[PDB]
Amino acid sequence: IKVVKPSDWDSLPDTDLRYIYSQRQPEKTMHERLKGKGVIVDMASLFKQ
Amino acid sequence: NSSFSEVQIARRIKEGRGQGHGKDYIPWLTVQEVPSSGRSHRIYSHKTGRVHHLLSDLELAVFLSLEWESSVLDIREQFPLLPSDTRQIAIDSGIKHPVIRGVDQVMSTDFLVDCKDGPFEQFAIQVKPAAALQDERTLEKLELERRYWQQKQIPWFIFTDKEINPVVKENIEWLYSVKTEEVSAELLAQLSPLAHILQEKGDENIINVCKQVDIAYDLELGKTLSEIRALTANGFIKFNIYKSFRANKCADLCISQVVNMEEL
Ligand SMILES: [Mg+2]
Repeated sequence: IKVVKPSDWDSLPDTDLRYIYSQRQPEKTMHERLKGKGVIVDMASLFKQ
Repeated sequence: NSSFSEVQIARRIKEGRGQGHGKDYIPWLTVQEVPSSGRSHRIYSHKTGRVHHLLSDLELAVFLSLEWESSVLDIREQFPLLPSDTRQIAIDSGIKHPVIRGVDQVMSTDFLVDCKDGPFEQFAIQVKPAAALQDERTLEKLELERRYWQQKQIPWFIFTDKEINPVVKENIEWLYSVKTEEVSAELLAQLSPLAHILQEKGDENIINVCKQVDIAYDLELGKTLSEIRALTANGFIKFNIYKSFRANKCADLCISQVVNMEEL
């Protein structure tokens, strides 16, 4: 019921973007991480090849 | 500004923003709500028959890419998410719901897309600069949005500048390098004659044809291309954006037959 602060994002669900951010490889971008998970996709992936 | 007051919100809900399909749809946000940090675009769509409201160059890139796909049936930009639902999601997720000056704001998804067939019959897209994904508040709002569509069982994705095809990017650079030219009734009147020429010269290169058209009708140097460029930027003409425009053949251009509702 309490607004989760960034310091506690590592306790959130696996698919929660906040949790993903907390466990990311800091030398890489969030963009790279989300694209790897299929959250970010390019137009091609959404339509018939 | 992009923030709304309680009366502004209620008023927009009354005019039915966010409701309707195809030609009847009205976006929640308009180019009037464009952030001072970006550029807006008003573009005609052959698929919906509407003039769409895009609030950034990135949204323009996604729109042009969607309008190019043959399977896309409808494109509903700036689609509002039901406040009662986002209100509950924020509470359940431990996220402060978007608010400006004490007024809870209506969240919106950049594009809600309907397709005739193919992999996804319906999907939603939120457009973000890649750098924005490092921002904690941006991520909180994206999580609210993610949960919203997950609840609706509709696929949702994030699109950034990094997902824009390289050729699409160069085409947008050329087409929109400068302020989009206003379409006069005289320019709009060129769609019909241009459509006929492009039709017969279907197998020829578009740039060559434009120049040969200037020579033929003894027009000013680069006149025809400038007209095609303006009509294309405004959406009345669409082309194979995945190929450099200069490399498109005339048959690659699709020209819409439109009536200037000024008279009738
Ligand atoms: Mg956006």
